[PDB]
Amino acid sequence: VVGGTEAQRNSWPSQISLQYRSGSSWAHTCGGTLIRQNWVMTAAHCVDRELTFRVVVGEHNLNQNNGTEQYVGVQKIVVHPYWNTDDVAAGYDIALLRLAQSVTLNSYVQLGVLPRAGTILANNSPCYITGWGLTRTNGQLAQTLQQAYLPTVDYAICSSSSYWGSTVKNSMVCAGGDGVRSGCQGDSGGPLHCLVNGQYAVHGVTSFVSRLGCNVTRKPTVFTRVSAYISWINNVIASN
Ligand SMILES: [Ca+2]
Repeated sequence: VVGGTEAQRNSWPSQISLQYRSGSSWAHTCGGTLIRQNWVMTAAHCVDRELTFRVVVGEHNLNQNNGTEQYVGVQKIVVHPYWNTDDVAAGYDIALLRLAQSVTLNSYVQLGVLPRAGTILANNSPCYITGWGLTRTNGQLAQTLQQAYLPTVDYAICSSSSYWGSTVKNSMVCAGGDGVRSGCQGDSGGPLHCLVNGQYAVHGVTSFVSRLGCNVTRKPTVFTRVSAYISWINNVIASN
């Protein structure tokens, strides 16, 4: 997260860290959202490479024991059937991970709230992006969870020529673009929490930013619109 601030230790309990094994150590690669005690929602591009993945819940500082973390392996990966690695702009950047075991819920580990199917947010809706991703374009990962206020930019505006143009679809949500705050590498797959009816709900899964850099004016961070995949999500969890 570029231009963010350190999040309170228990502000976003559904946030998870998706890590892969590198030799004899683990490395953070993406964010995600705990949606069931044994299911995690993340971006499909986070699991394109065939590596060994593990999920960490109740995490705050990546480099030190907080005494609240739970480490669980990934048993099965279900990527959306239409996902195409060579065309992230085509959408469908979403995947579900079945955990090897159910995690225990407490003040640091809670399920994320999903929006009702089809819900579209008005322009400039209040949302926050969270993650341990780069704090600057071509920078380094954050040690502690960061958050940044990223109001939404409706489809009409986001798909205009001055912004993303035809690169963005209605199955996506745009947020930010002020040239100061944005998601960045390492935030992928993470949540976009938006306040609706007094409750924070996860409306997006971080998908992509500009090739020119993370925080670029008129190039808001793009997220997979969760509300467009509710039926798919429910079908997978109830089936597997
Ligand atoms: Ca830790």
